[PDB]
Amino acid sequence: HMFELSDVIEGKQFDREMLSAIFDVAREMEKIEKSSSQSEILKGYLMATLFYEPSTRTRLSFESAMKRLGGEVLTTENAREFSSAAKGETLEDTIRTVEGYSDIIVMRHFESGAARKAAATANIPVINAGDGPGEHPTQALLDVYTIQSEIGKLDGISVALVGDLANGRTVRSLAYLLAKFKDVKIYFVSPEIVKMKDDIKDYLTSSGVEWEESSDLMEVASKCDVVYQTRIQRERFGERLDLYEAARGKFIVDKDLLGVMQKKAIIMHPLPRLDEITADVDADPRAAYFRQAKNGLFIRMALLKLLLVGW
Amino acid sequence: PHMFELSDVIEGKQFDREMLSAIFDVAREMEKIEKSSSQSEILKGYLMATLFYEPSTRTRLSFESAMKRLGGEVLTTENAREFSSAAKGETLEDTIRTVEGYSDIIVMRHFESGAARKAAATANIPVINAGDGPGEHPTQALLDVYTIQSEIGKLDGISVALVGDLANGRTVRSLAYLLAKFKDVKIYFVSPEIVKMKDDIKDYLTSSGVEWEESSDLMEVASKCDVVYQTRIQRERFGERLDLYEAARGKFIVDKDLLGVMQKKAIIMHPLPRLDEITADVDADPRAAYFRQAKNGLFIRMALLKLLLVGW
Amino acid sequence: HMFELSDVIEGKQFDREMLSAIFDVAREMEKIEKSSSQSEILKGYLMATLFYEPSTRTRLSFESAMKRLGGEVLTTENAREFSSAAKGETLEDTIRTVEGYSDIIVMRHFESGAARKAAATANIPVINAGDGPGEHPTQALLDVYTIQSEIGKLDGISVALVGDLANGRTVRSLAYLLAKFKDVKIYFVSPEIVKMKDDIKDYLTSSGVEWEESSDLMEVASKCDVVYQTRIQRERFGERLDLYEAARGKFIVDKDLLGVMQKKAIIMHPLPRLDEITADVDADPRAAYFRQAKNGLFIRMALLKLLLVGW
Ligand SMILES: O=C(O)C[C@H](NC(=O)CP(=O)(O)O)C(=O)O
Repeated sequence: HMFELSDVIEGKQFDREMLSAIFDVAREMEKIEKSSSQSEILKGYLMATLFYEPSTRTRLSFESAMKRLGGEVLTTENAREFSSAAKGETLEDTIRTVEGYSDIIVMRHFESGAARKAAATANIPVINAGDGPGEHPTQALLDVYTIQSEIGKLDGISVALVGDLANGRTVRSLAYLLAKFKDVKIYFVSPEIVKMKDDIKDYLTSSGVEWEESSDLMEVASKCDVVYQTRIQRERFGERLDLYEAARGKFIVDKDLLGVMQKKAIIMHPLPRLDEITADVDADPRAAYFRQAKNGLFIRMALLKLLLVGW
Repeated sequence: PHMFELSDVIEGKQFDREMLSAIFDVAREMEKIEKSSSQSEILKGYLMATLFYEPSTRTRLSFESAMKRLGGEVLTTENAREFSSAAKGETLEDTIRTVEGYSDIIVMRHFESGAARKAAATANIPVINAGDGPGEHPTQALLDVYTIQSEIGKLDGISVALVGDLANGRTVRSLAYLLAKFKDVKIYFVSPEIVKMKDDIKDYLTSSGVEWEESSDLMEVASKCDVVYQTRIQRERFGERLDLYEAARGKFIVDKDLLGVMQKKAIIMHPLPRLDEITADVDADPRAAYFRQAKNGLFIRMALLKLLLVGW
Repeated sequence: HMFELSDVIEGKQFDREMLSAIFDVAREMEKIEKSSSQSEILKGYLMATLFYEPSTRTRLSFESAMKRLGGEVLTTENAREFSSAAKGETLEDTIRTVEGYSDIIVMRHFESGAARKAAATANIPVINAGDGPGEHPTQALLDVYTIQSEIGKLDGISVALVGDLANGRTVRSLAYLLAKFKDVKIYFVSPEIVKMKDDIKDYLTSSGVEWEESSDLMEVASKCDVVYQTRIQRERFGERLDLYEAARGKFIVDKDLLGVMQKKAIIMHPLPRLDEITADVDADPRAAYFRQAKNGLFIRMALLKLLLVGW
């Protein structure tokens, strides 16, 4: 039976029941990945990757997912220089060409809106691996799955979203999906200059999600099941050096922060990180960001299976 | 069963009519394999090494897909100038001798004409020329002729328009060369005056029994042809005269008005990539064949890999 | 039983008995590679490559080795620009990410010491494919295998190491392995600016290996079993292109040099070469550098097999 989605492009394609069913499949994929026996679920299928921006986690997890299921991969790892995009070929022409060689396309473009255009052009499934600074739906899926896996529930949780909330596609998209669950509380922890935009705030309010803004990470972290960290780039302060200095050292996950957190809470980060999570934190079992990346393998295995062979 | 008569695929002149027709029959067999649900194991155990010194979408990915659709594997070198030890200064001959130690067939797109021939002479395994700088692109010519046969139903007795920079055009020259292997073919040359087809092709066509005609009226030509083969006007060929490039670029466009004069079962081809020389409108017409053409490259390259590695 | 090494990082990890046993495995891998049947020894296993500097032989021989054994490969063939290392990600974060997708990591880095750091971080085997101008243990293994194959002995051999010794991660690791044999003599022949570094000299002296510096390549070549030529390592000279050009052209293997060498002696070179072996040498049966590179396939097959499935 076919998967109801023809492409995986944006968070709004998913409802709670679909998320639960996908997560069920991802748990089965964990069993497959831990086995000694090579799976042949996707034997005979080919994935074409089209990476127009750099990637470590999303590119390698999709390729590993395909090969762990017995499929194969045709990679284009830097499309703007190594493909005929370098000769001016449009996205739509690239898609209509590559679909002749493959059964599914995984694309990370440089412009928001590209993934939807690719899906509309292609007659094979497309997965958005990051749409420039826009949607990154499989990151949001693996983030929610990781919370469920680590905490054991999604209803009734408290999540701190930390860092560049105004511009951060990962925190915005995670908030969007968490709103499909019940009794969720979200804390928006950031300097005022990069606070969460009103579109997400209004959506959470309409969805019955309680939310609170704070600039006090130490206070918030003691009350949360999940601290989900992102960086605030220096450039986001613009010429306001005063605000950069006022925020300095206040939005970092360090050993002192772990000291106020609950024993069963976790630290998440979509990666890559820089110094906004210190290396000491890594030694704590609650540091979940590498387990989170591994969960992307299982989620992407699930999606490849569903899009290519269905339920 | 017998050995393929070619040890390498380097240039159009290696092919005669009989060989072309036989390869096209193998390509039709490969289309049946590619459509099947069962994974082929014809090339299980064989390894292809790619060596791409210039960018590619169609040629690189179709060869890799062809190999994997037949059950073989691929070792890719996707930007050889930068990430291979050619970046350290290595000669082509040393690269080829090295890579043959790891692989069973080499597919190479170089930037210098004559590289493919030098690679075949060095290697003791088959080499396929995936484009040779200003030189030949033989598998493109094979897939072009195959596409005409598949779309029109015949090669003898067809009319083909070749459009663009004909003076420097690699694909139009090689297509003309192979079409001359068939009978009662007529070719129309449509180009800006500055980049007309060179005399070497004109004389070969007349010598080979192909009628040809130059025209500056694409609307008149297109109404009389089974195939309109469009190409991209490229800046590099105009040297330090950007003004001449811009003048040439606008002249011969395949647009809705041109499709409106074409025959009901004619086709538009283009080796790709295109810029604006085929408008987006044309894509909506069933006669726009350039994406089917690219797909046919998969079947042709499957056929060549099979023939070169395991024979007829 | 399990292989006694958990990673292949440094020449000093190998003792004489281990080298002889690895060479026996490599001979079995040669039989596999020459056979018409596809091996499935490593079916189900995935190798991740991480190449932060260019490579032809090391990269392709490892990938070919893995596929010839029936495994699969996830490539990052330009990690500095095409992975998230371009965004500042530390090596330790890259390793902990990639290990979630793979069973073994093969890494070439531009910084000496990187492979040992990776091994200390990863809970899967790591193979050093070259760590800056530091070491290159698998080149050293294939080099010693080649000497044994071509000369028929390692004890009592005389080896000339020629060219850029200072920066030559090849000759550094090779020196470490040659010291495991008896009655060896090594000649160092180089421009003064790139003479062998003191760490290697001190190690050979402490191991009882005779060594001698000389600037007379014709004299040295006439009395050696092996003349091991190298490329002047331009990428290690930084901005000192004056010193780079001064170091070239001083020591050339040409027909005149072969004319003074013994009939049983060989020329080796890890490759690529530029001008330092003339093309007319290639026709001489003693020119062993292409056989050497082929032997790398068998040695790397052996290491992948041993690290993943044991003896
Ligand atoms: O590059 C050299 O000159 C020697 C040595 N060469 C190799 O390992 C072969 P490659 O660089 O093609 O992998 C190296 O240290 O990288």
